[PDB]
Amino acid sequence: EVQLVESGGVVVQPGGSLRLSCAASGFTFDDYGMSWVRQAPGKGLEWVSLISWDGGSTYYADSVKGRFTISRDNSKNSLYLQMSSLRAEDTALYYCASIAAAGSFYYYYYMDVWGKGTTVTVSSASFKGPSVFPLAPSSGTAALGCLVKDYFPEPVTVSWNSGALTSGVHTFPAVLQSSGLYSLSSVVTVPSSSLGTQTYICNVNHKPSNTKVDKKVEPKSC
Amino acid sequence: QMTQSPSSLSASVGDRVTITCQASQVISNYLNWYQQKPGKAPKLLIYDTSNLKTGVPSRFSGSGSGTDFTFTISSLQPEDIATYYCQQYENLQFTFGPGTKVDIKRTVAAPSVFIFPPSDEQLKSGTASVVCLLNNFYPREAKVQWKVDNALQSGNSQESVTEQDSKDSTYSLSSTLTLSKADYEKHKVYACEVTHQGLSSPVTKSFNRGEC
Repeated sequence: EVQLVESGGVVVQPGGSLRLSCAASGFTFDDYGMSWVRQAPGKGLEWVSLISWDGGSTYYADSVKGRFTISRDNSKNSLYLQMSSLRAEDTALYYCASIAAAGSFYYYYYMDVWGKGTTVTVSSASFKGPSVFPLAPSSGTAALGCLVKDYFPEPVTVSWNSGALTSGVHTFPAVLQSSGLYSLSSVVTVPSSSLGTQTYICNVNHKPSNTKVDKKVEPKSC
Repeated sequence: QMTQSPSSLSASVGDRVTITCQASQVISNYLNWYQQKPGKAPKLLIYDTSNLKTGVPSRFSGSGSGTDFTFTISSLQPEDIATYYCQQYENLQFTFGPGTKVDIKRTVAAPSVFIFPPSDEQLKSGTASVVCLLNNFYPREAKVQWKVDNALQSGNSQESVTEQDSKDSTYSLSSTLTLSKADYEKHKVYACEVTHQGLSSPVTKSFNRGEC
């Protein structure tokens, strides 16, 4: 199978440097130019760099020129992106893509093969496991949940009742707070009749801090 | 300065969808179109204005020349919910357009609204988070206004929204208002007011600090 595989995306401090890799398999790598394209959280696709088949020509978007260097090693079927002077706005999913050439004299281009991406997080935050606070059901249909607050970096996972409760669950995208820490909510709607009887436990896992928490959520003790 | 029109649209399964692009220069290399689904990598659908990539369904097509290009889905299918991007190669740069998000049109559903006070366990640590949930609504457009003793709060909340539900085609939204414990304890009435086209009047959920 034709494939591209990106790696190297990690947390990196502002002002820092990081090198991404893209491994090619299943095609003659040196017949193709290559591109890097990135996507900041919640934003559109942004092309950032390209390189010709032998590395003899390179080009950059104005957003990264002078800070990023694209290179390749055809003997290793590898494409690289060296980033430097990193900024918060470089935080993104980075994709590599092959440049197909066609038409007269092979001058015409499209990006046909894409990898799955690698994630770069530019931040000076250090690791922190979440605090898991109840969204208690109020005193038909009730809502309850867990507030998974103040963790770094992404991601967290949330299940309910060890995966036995899936209907009516909504786990929201995290938000990045101005502290540099993430917060996420997970909610479920259940029958009000069940609040006296049925146990509700959110199971939170934050692998980057080695933190597993089980949080039971009930009506408030008044 | 590429453009795409509209920025978002809603259509029913079986509807014709038309999305337009304006290139930033008279095109001199290929104008291509990509599909990106939530949480997945972009996929090339159409290259060189109108050519279907091998294996792409017949319902996708494209046309245009000069600066003006159109991408069409003849009959929208559930699997076509995605963001679509045009792409040019001009001035030695690839540029992607701003994208057009397509979702499923369904009947209007007003949100069910819930407010959650900060927990006593959180307040012990010096911060208060107040959460407002807007559950299972359509269309996507909704406004949350936080008020504290009748003061409109701005700059001190964040929200996020789920992807469109695969079965009922609704959205849900969570907003969090954050303040210090000290500020929280200086005020009584915490209120979330929700505006949505399915509601006759905005719905307000509120609590008084300290009450059961």
